[PDB]
Amino acid sequence: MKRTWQPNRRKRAKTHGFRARMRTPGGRKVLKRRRQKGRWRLTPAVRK
Amino acid sequence: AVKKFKPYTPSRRFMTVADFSEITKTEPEKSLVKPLKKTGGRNNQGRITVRFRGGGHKRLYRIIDFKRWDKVGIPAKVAAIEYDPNRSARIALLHYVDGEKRYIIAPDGLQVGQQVVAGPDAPIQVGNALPLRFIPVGTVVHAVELEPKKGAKLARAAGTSAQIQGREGDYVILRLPSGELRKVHGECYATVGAVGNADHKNIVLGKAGRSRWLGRRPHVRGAAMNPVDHPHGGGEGRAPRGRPPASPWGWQTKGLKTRKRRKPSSRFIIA
RNA sequence: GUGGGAGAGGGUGGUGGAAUUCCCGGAGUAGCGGUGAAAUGCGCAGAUACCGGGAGGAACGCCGAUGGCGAAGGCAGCCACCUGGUCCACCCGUGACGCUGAGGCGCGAAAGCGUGGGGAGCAAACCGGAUUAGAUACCCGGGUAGUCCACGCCCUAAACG
RNA sequence: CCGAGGGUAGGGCCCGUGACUGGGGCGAAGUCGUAACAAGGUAGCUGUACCGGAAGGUGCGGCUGGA
RNA sequence: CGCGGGGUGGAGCAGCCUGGUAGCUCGUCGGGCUCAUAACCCGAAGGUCGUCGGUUCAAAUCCGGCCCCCGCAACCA
RNA sequence: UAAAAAUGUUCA
RNA sequence: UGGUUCGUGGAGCCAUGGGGGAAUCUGGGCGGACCACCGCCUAAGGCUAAGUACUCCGGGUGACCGAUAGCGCACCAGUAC
RNA sequence: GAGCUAGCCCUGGCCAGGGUGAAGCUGGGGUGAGACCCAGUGGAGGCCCGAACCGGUGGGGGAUGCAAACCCCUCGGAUGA
RNA sequence: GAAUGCCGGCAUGAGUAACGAUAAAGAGGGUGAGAAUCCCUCUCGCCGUAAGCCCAAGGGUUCCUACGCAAUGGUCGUCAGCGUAGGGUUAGGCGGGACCUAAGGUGAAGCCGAAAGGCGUAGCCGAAGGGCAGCCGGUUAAUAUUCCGGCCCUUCCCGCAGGUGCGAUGGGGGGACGCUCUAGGCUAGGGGGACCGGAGCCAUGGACGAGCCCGGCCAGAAGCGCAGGGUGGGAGGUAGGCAAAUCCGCCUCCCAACAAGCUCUGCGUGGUGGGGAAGCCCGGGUGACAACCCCCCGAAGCCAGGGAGCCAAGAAAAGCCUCUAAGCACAACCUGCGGGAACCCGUACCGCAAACCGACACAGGUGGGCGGGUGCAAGAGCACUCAGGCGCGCGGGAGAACCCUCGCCAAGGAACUCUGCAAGUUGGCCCCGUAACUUCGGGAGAAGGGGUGCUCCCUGGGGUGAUGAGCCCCGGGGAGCCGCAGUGAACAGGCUCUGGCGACUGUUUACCAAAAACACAGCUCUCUGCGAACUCGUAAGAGGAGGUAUAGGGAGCGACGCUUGCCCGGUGCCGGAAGGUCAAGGGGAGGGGUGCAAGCCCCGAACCGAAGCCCCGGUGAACGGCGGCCGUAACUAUAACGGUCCUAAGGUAGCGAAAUUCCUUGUCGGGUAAGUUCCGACCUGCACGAAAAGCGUAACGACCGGAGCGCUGUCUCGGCGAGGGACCCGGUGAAAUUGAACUGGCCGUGAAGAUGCGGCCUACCCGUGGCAGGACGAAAAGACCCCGUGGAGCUUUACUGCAGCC
RNA sequence: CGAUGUCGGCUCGUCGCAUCCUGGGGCUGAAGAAGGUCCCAAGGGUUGGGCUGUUCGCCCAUUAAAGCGGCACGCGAGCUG
Ligand SMILES: NC[C@@H]1O[C@H](O[C@H]2[C@@H](O)[C@H](O[C@@H]3[C@@H](O)[C@H](N)C[C@H](N)[C@H]3O[C@H]3O[C@H](CO)[C@@H](O)[C@H](O)[C@H]3N)O[C@@H]2CO)[C@H](N)[C@@H](O)[C@@H]1O
Ligand SMILES: [Mg+2]
Ligand SMILES: [Mg+2]
Ligand SMILES: [Mg+2]
Ligand SMILES: [Mg+2]
Ligand SMILES: [Mg+2]
Ligand SMILES: [Mg+2]
Ligand SMILES: [Mg+2]
Ligand SMILES: [Mg+2]
Ligand SMILES: [Mg+2]
Ligand SMILES: [Mg+2]
Ligand SMILES: [Mg+2]
Ligand SMILES: [Mg+2]
Ligand SMILES: [Mg+2]
Ligand SMILES: [Mg+2]
Ligand SMILES: [Mg+2]
Ligand SMILES: [Mg+2]
Ligand SMILES: [Mg+2]
Ligand SMILES: [Mg+2]
Ligand SMILES: [Mg+2]
Ligand SMILES: [Mg+2]
Ligand SMILES: [Mg+2]
Ligand SMILES: [Mg+2]
Ligand SMILES: [Mg+2]
Ligand SMILES: [Mg+2]
Ligand SMILES: [Mg+2]
Ligand SMILES: [Mg+2]
Ligand SMILES: [Mg+2]
Ligand SMILES: [Mg+2]
Ligand SMILES: [Mg+2]
Ligand SMILES: [Mg+2]
Ligand SMILES: [Mg+2]
Ligand SMILES: [Mg+2]
Ligand SMILES: [Mg+2]
Ligand SMILES: [Mg+2]
Ligand SMILES: [Mg+2]
Ligand SMILES: [Mg+2]
Ligand SMILES: [Mg+2]
Ligand SMILES: [Mg+2]
Ligand SMILES: [Mg+2]
Ligand SMILES: [Mg+2]
Ligand SMILES: [Mg+2]
Ligand SMILES: [Mg+2]
Ligand SMILES: [Mg+2]
Ligand SMILES: [Mg+2]
Ligand SMILES: [Mg+2]
Ligand SMILES: [Mg+2]
Ligand SMILES: [Mg+2]
Ligand SMILES: [Mg+2]
Ligand SMILES: [Mg+2]
Ligand SMILES: [Mg+2]
Ligand SMILES: [Mg+2]
Ligand SMILES: [Mg+2]
Ligand SMILES: [Mg+2]
Ligand SMILES: [Mg+2]
Ligand SMILES: [Mg+2]
Ligand SMILES: [Mg+2]
Ligand SMILES: [Mg+2]
Ligand SMILES: [Mg+2]
Ligand SMILES: [Mg+2]
Ligand SMILES: [Mg+2]
Ligand SMILES: [Mg+2]
Ligand SMILES: [Mg+2]
Ligand SMILES: [Mg+2]
Ligand SMILES: [Mg+2]
Ligand SMILES: [Mg+2]
Ligand SMILES: [Mg+2]
Ligand SMILES: [Mg+2]
Ligand SMILES: [Mg+2]
Ligand SMILES: [Mg+2]
Ligand SMILES: [Mg+2]
Ligand SMILES: [Mg+2]
Ligand SMILES: [Mg+2]
Ligand SMILES: [Mg+2]
Ligand SMILES: [Mg+2]
Ligand SMILES: [Mg+2]
Ligand SMILES: [Mg+2]
Ligand SMILES: [Mg+2]
Ligand SMILES: [Mg+2]
Ligand SMILES: [Mg+2]
Ligand SMILES: [Mg+2]
Ligand SMILES: [Mg+2]
Ligand SMILES: [Mg+2]
Ligand SMILES: [Mg+2]
Ligand SMILES: [Mg+2]
Ligand SMILES: [Mg+2]
Ligand SMILES: [Mg+2]
Ligand SMILES: [Mg+2]
Ligand SMILES: [Mg+2]
Ligand SMILES: [Mg+2]
Ligand SMILES: [Mg+2]
Ligand SMILES: [Mg+2]
Ligand SMILES: [Mg+2]
Ligand SMILES: [Mg+2]
Ligand SMILES: [Mg+2]
Ligand SMILES: [Mg+2]
Ligand SMILES: [Mg+2]
Ligand SMILES: [Mg+2]
Ligand SMILES: [Mg+2]
Ligand SMILES: [Mg+2]
Ligand SMILES: [Mg+2]
Ligand SMILES: [Mg+2]
Ligand SMILES: [Mg+2]
Ligand SMILES: [Mg+2]
Ligand SMILES: [Mg+2]
Ligand SMILES: [Mg+2]
Ligand SMILES: [Mg+2]
Ligand SMILES: [Mg+2]
Ligand SMILES: [Mg+2]
Ligand SMILES: [Mg+2]
Ligand SMILES: [Mg+2]
Ligand SMILES: [Mg+2]
Ligand SMILES: [Mg+2]
Ligand SMILES: [Mg+2]
Ligand SMILES: [Mg+2]
Ligand SMILES: [Mg+2]
Ligand SMILES: [Mg+2]
Ligand SMILES: [Mg+2]
Ligand SMILES: [Mg+2]
Ligand SMILES: [Mg+2]
Ligand SMILES: [Mg+2]
Ligand SMILES: [Mg+2]
Ligand SMILES: [Mg+2]
Ligand SMILES: [Mg+2]
Ligand SMILES: [Mg+2]
Ligand SMILES: [Mg+2]
Ligand SMILES: [Mg+2]
Ligand SMILES: [Mg+2]
Ligand SMILES: [Mg+2]
Ligand SMILES: [Mg+2]
Ligand SMILES: [Mg+2]
Ligand SMILES: [Mg+2]
Ligand SMILES: [Mg+2]
Ligand SMILES: [Mg+2]
Ligand SMILES: [Mg+2]
Ligand SMILES: [Mg+2]
Ligand SMILES: [Mg+2]
Ligand SMILES: [Mg+2]
Ligand SMILES: [Mg+2]
Ligand SMILES: [Mg+2]
Ligand SMILES: [Mg+2]
Ligand SMILES: [Mg+2]
Ligand SMILES: [Mg+2]
Ligand SMILES: [Mg+2]
Ligand SMILES: [Mg+2]
Ligand SMILES: [Mg+2]
Ligand SMILES: [Mg+2]
Ligand SMILES: [Mg+2]
Ligand SMILES: [Mg+2]
Ligand SMILES: [Mg+2]
Ligand SMILES: [Mg+2]
Ligand SMILES: [Mg+2]
Ligand SMILES: [Mg+2]
Ligand SMILES: [Mg+2]
Ligand SMILES: [Mg+2]
Ligand SMILES: [Mg+2]
Ligand SMILES: [Mg+2]
Ligand SMILES: [Mg+2]
Ligand SMILES: [Mg+2]
Ligand SMILES: [Mg+2]
Ligand SMILES: [Mg+2]
Ligand SMILES: [Mg+2]
Ligand SMILES: [Mg+2]
Ligand SMILES: [Mg+2]
Repeated sequence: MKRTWQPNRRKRAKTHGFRARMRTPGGRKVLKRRRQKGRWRLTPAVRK
Repeated sequence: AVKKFKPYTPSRRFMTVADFSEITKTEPEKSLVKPLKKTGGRNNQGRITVRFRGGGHKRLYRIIDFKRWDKVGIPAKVAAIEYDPNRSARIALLHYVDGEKRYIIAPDGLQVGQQVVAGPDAPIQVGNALPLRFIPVGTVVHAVELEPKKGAKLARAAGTSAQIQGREGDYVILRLPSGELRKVHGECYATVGAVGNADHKNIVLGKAGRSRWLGRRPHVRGAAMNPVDHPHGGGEGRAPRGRPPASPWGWQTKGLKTRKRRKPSSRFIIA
């Protein structure tokens, strides 16, 4: 049956994007933890 | 007249529709800077701020002239009389002699090929629009401005009208279609006569749907809504309000007077 | 046919004043009201009485008559438009073309019903005050339909000469 | 092939009967008021309308079969 | 079983709360008005205050025991 | 436009 | 109203949203209501090292661990998942 | 976090084939004119049967399942809220 | 050693359950160390609005090829969507971008907010929308309207020639648009042919037969036909297009008009290009220089912005025409013809799925397009079947119980049961023929029936043709034949009577409730005059509304019919410029602390002081509420009548043991052999009752109740049979649970239901198939109950605040 | 209470006796036939329906009779619900 994850690449970049984060002051403050933690991906990986 | 329908299906036995004679001859709207895209969703920025709106026929806006005092003394031949889905009332399409054409809310008796005009100069006959101060006391008029130069805002519903009761100072006194009794500036313009299509009040939607067509979503009593949801809500199975009638926000809904006591508008009114 | 006459005959649109009620302004006091007698009620939060100004509804005094018109029901301020019936004279025109009328169709006071409007006065129901052995009556103070208009029904009556 | 009748099914007319229920007629001396006949002590009657233990009361119009 | 209310002339109710005094309406009895009946008028009689004790000098009245009256509650599994 | 006033068993 | 130990308390002092509203040293503020003496200091402009804090980084010690310990990672982990 | 779910906005798409037979017309009849009654034409409908599609009514299976809601039979709607 | 402790390892159950849809397999060859499982061939079965083709999304090399199989493959594997390696995705005309705007996002200005930030004009961003130039074949192991072949277009720049006042982001036109139903021509697609072209075939009795088998196309500019869509031409004036215009819009008038012409598509034709079966011989050849014609059916597509009707009244901007403005007219556009110029991104492969969403090659979920033939009325339905793809990755046997899915059954026939639950009967089309009731539409497909094959003859209409043959499409009438049977297979209701609730279609608890619940048209009350009320927000602002009382919000009631009574004492709301009360504040009589004083400070009485409360009235489709006791009639009974008490008033109409009645299976009546259910009545209605509506109501209902008829394993009562498991063999191989175990019965005893204590009785050791009584059997540190001065959600005339409003 | 799933039905029963029936027996106000009461005796039997969820009852038609109890008001790792 129609499950929770239903991928859409446009929706992924628009939502957890990078330009996407950087807008919100919370979103900038994500990158910070992420980047300070030493993640290899500050953003969900999804290519066009 | 209102058409009725034979009971070959319920919902459509109680149904009635507008008499559509007074219109015809033109049904496609006068494109010429006359329609506009009409933006159309229930709420404001995020949140619904008028419960129970939505759906309902795609609909286009006719921009209508509500302050006739531009083309003053310019006369104008009424081209036809059409349907506007943004009002209870009919609107007529006139062609001025400038060439310039505008929509106007179409009063009872107004018939195609009438000359018609605005200004003080103007003769007291249907569809002509004068400054109240120049209008003969106790005639019926419609689309009255309230503060002068701020446009028409009174009497515009299907078949409504204000009547004059006489002047007193710079203000004339009108009985509004509500019955109230407002001193109004004489400089307010107002087109003469009653708004007609007054068989409107006579129509029966008939079925659940139809309502939807006009984009009026279903509505639910406070009862059948849990207590968290609403005053009247709750109680083990059907129970007499609770005391006393309230909006789902908390305010008495039988009786409780609402307008601003200390408002300036007060002291021009009387009814 | 011609030429004249009288009439609240009917439908429509407009309009005049008197009076009642309410609103406002003024002035002015202690009672007004109502009854067989009272009380209920109203009023010193300033009523009744008087003056001015405004709204609204309904009905139309005098003329009015024991009068007139209409087939009946019925019809009464004034004006105009549309329209029915009727009498008279002239004796001109048609040539018995007539009377009645089972059905059918039409109209039809009041109350009553439906859809809108309107609502001053009155007033079924209803509340109160009395009266009475009891008053669900008669009398009194209130009062909703209704009474009014448009359209659509009902279509009965001591619709009686 | 018709065909008496039998069967199946659904109708219409009529008669009898039925717990219970509506009003009616009639039966010397039961109870409650007294509406009407003399302005029957609110003139009467009437069509309608609502109401009331009951006769009845009131509204609206009508008659005179009263003044 | 529970909690609370009430037994007062013949009928319906007052009187108990801050003990000494039992009142209203109807009825009933005598007497009037009428020719009579009702109505009305004038007069009067009528109560162990459910009961068994005890508090007080005094108890319808304050206190416990029952007899009937009337109401409310009797829930969760 | 008149005050407050109900009633009278059956049969001859 | 906040600050101070001060939670209205005899409650001043320091700030200050609202109202009123001076003077320039015979001018002003304070010394815990308030006056009187006696003293302290000079408001409504501003700058100013040092001693103080922390340690992503480097160095040295460790009656600190010794791979279920020690940082989540002694091992291409903030990965695979 | 509305890439599931609920609502709304903009923009596109989809609904086989059957079966009833509204109004309007057109003709005839009717009347003073009408109301109106007949056939024929006409395709109305939160109309009916029935896929697709949207649901999930009753029963059975399943219950460390094929599946953290599934399968079989049956059933509601299907130009409309 | 104990924390249902933490991590890791390894046991038990177990060689057990299971190996993922009952669409299905068999054999002969090969390859190999070895294969039911890989390759080939011949049979057989399954899908086919498909389990078949083409896209979009998502995935992301899974595509192709050469080597391989350790692990992944629930068995095997010589195979693979697996490991290693190498190849593979070619565009000016396809999709997206150097075009446009939609919701919405952002956002110069401008407004707002302690900060972070929030609104918002123009503008820009934003698309399966508008705009825009490619069709057909051929090649690769794997790519192509992308390479190539043929035919056909698009833009820019430049040059030449010929024409014109050229000229904007500005003006106007246009783009531009709903639903439903249809006209005519075509086209896609398909069915025939005694015609054309073909390898072959007579095979078992017969047929060389207008026999059987197979195929008889596709694209194509100019020009031309055939269907249509769009479209009046004029000349003057002009107070409008925020007039800058000879453009548009308005008027006034010589002509013309169910037209003609101009113009733009569709389709046919077309120089010519390409394709071209079956079969047979090894994907290729041959079948060939293949044939490539006629007729019939025919669209949901094309001409299309065509027409008609209806209302709930149906996007925007650009390209595209046109008009002028600055400016420039050696400019500049416009029309031909030439040369040149034409980028960035995606092109593999899966794609209803073993390559996407579900941890799994998970019987689930997934948008668009094509979807052949025959028959059944039609159809994307059903049965078989083209093309094309499959046999679903564990098998071989045996045939017990038992389980699932399925078929049949004597006599009966709901006797089963909470309930005919389940299953059965019914079941398509055509024609008869159908009741009460009704709002006249319905109820109706009511019921109850008859027909339903094939053969021959006669006969009526239509479409295509030419009125005439064919070819299809609707009929009517006669005779005759065969069976148990003719919608002989498959897909297609059981019917009725009578209550309850809700009017009706609709909606809901995704995962136990689809309903008498919600919604619904309609009814009433109330608020709101418009910078409306109301809602969201600190505000700005926005919704309401680019609306305006025949309008908007709140509340309840719920089609429709007949109706909706009495009490405002109390609570609420509404109305009362008199009063009582009242906070700051005003006011200061009078008092007090200090100083030698001027003074500086404290308290502080009358009085003047708002809303609110009090008080006065009003208001029920505002919250609410609508009694008791005793007596009475010439038989008894009953009580029209009376008395008295209390209330704010004391339940009217209509219903009534009712979804409401406790006593109750109330008491009669009906139905039944028998009925605590049901229907009809009565009515001491423990606790009906009028818009939390009252009483009714045709039609509706996968709603709840009662009764018939029909038919049946539901049952008396069971039996037989089919397949899929269960059992046996081979292969792979789990689970919860588990103090350890050498884990019998009775009578007892024991913390009160002992295998483990006592007495006694039985009892060789070990398994396999079964059954389920016990191990107070497993599972979830009981949901119930209590406890915790534990926690939440909810309410109000609990307390204290706060938003809001006065 | 780190859970012993509750009424009724169905299926399968088993045991007790204070025996409903059948077999013995003593009294009887036992003439006979029927009965009354008490004693011995469960070996085996101890029906089908209507109503209600019902156990229980009350009815219909029978019968030799239509017994009463225990077994966690026997039995849900057997079913129903
Ligand atoms: N038959 C007359 C109609 O019925 C009624 O009449 C009946 C009754 O009303 C009437 O009853 C009367 C009563 O009215 C009057 N006030 C008292 C009288 N004793 C009664 O009498 C009645 O009952 C008694 C027995 O009790 C019988 O003996 C007597 O015959 C009978 N008439 O007697 C009639 C029966 O016979 C209506 N009242 C009358 O108006 C109507 O027109
Ligand atoms: Mg996308
Ligand atoms: Mg936002
Ligand atoms: Mg609602
Ligand atoms: Mg609820
Ligand atoms: Mg409330
Ligand atoms: Mg609340
Ligand atoms: Mg309730
Ligand atoms: Mg409530
Ligand atoms: Mg006055
Ligand atoms: Mg005349
Ligand atoms: Mg009348
Ligand atoms: Mg009435
Ligand atoms: Mg009326
Ligand atoms: Mg009056
Ligand atoms: Mg008297
Ligand atoms: Mg009166
Ligand atoms: Mg009349
Ligand atoms: Mg008369
Ligand atoms: Mg026969
Ligand atoms: Mg007698
Ligand atoms: Mg009288
Ligand atoms: Mg009398
Ligand atoms: Mg009289
Ligand atoms: Mg008289
Ligand atoms: Mg009368
Ligand atoms: Mg009556
Ligand atoms: Mg009366
Ligand atoms: Mg009268
Ligand atoms: Mg008493
Ligand atoms: Mg007494
Ligand atoms: Mg005494
Ligand atoms: Mg006496
Ligand atoms: Mg309970
Ligand atoms: Mg008497
Ligand atoms: Mg007498
Ligand atoms: Mg006698
Ligand atoms: Mg502080
Ligand atoms: Mg300050
Ligand atoms: Mg100091
Ligand atoms: Mg000091
Ligand atoms: Mg100091
Ligand atoms: Mg500093
Ligand atoms: Mg070491
Ligand atoms: Mg570690
Ligand atoms: Mg080690
Ligand atoms: Mg670690
Ligand atoms: Mg969503
Ligand atoms: Mg005609
Ligand atoms: Mg017709
Ligand atoms: Mg439908
Ligand atoms: Mg349907
Ligand atoms: Mg269906
Ligand atoms: Mg189906
Ligand atoms: Mg749903
Ligand atoms: Mg199940
Ligand atoms: Mg099970
Ligand atoms: Mg279905
Ligand atoms: Mg220990
Ligand atoms: Mg465990
Ligand atoms: Mg472990
Ligand atoms: Mg085992
Ligand atoms: Mg086994
Ligand atoms: Mg097995
Ligand atoms: Mg098969
Ligand atoms: Mg093989
Ligand atoms: Mg097949
Ligand atoms: Mg992709
Ligand atoms: Mg491959
Ligand atoms: Mg290989
Ligand atoms: Mg391997
Ligand atoms: Mg393997
Ligand atoms: Mg590979
Ligand atoms: Mg743009
Ligand atoms: Mg923004
Ligand atoms: Mg696009
Ligand atoms: Mg596009
Ligand atoms: Mg390929
Ligand atoms: Mg090419
Ligand atoms: Mg120029
Ligand atoms: Mg030009
Ligand atoms: Mg433009
Ligand atoms: Mg066509
Ligand atoms: Mg073609
Ligand atoms: Mg062919
Ligand atoms: Mg042939
Ligand atoms: Mg040939
Ligand atoms: Mg042969
Ligand atoms: Mg073709
Ligand atoms: Mg043409
Ligand atoms: Mg022209
Ligand atoms: Mg200009
Ligand atoms: Mg061609
Ligand atoms: Mg070939
Ligand atoms: Mg570039
Ligand atoms: Mg490609
Ligand atoms: Mg491809
Ligand atoms: Mg598909
Ligand atoms: Mg598989
Ligand atoms: Mg799958
Ligand atoms: Mg998968
Ligand atoms: Mg789908
Ligand atoms: Mg087919
Ligand atoms: Mg068919
Ligand atoms: Mg199919
Ligand atoms: Mg398999
Ligand atoms: Mg049988
Ligand atoms: Mg048989
Ligand atoms: Mg039974
Ligand atoms: Mg039974
Ligand atoms: Mg019948
Ligand atoms: Mg019926
Ligand atoms: Mg029926
Ligand atoms: Mg319903
Ligand atoms: Mg429906
Ligand atoms: Mg659910
Ligand atoms: Mg369900
Ligand atoms: Mg449902
Ligand atoms: Mg619901
Ligand atoms: Mg209604
Ligand atoms: Mg707006
Ligand atoms: Mg409104
Ligand atoms: Mg409203
Ligand atoms: Mg309701
Ligand atoms: Mg009240
Ligand atoms: Mg009140
Ligand atoms: Mg009051
Ligand atoms: Mg007030
Ligand atoms: Mg003060
Ligand atoms: Mg005040
Ligand atoms: Mg009484
Ligand atoms: Mg009853
Ligand atoms: Mg009963
Ligand atoms: Mg009750
Ligand atoms: Mg009975
Ligand atoms: Mg009953
Ligand atoms: Mg109720
Ligand atoms: Mg009421
Ligand atoms: Mg109510
Ligand atoms: Mg209701
Ligand atoms: Mg009812
Ligand atoms: Mg439904
Ligand atoms: Mg249902
Ligand atoms: Mg078998
Ligand atoms: Mg094995
Ligand atoms: Mg034991
Ligand atoms: Mg031992
Ligand atoms: Mg032992
Ligand atoms: Mg065993
Ligand atoms: Mg066991
Ligand atoms: Mg077992
Ligand atoms: Mg357990
Ligand atoms: Mg526990
Ligand atoms: Mg609890
Ligand atoms: Mg607590
Ligand atoms: Mg327990
Ligand atoms: Mg345990
Ligand atoms: Mg014995
Ligand atoms: Mg039963
Ligand atoms: Mg037993
Ligand atoms: Mg038990
Ligand atoms: Mg169970
Ligand atoms: Mg058990
Ligand atoms: Mg057990």
